[PDB]
Amino acid sequence: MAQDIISTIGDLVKWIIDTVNKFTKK
Repeated sequence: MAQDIISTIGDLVKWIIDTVNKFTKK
């Protein structure tokens, strides 16, 4: 449960960091 939610938020964070390092906000 909490570990899987945190792991999933980490996986979202990977995509946010990729998308950020690409477009660091435009």
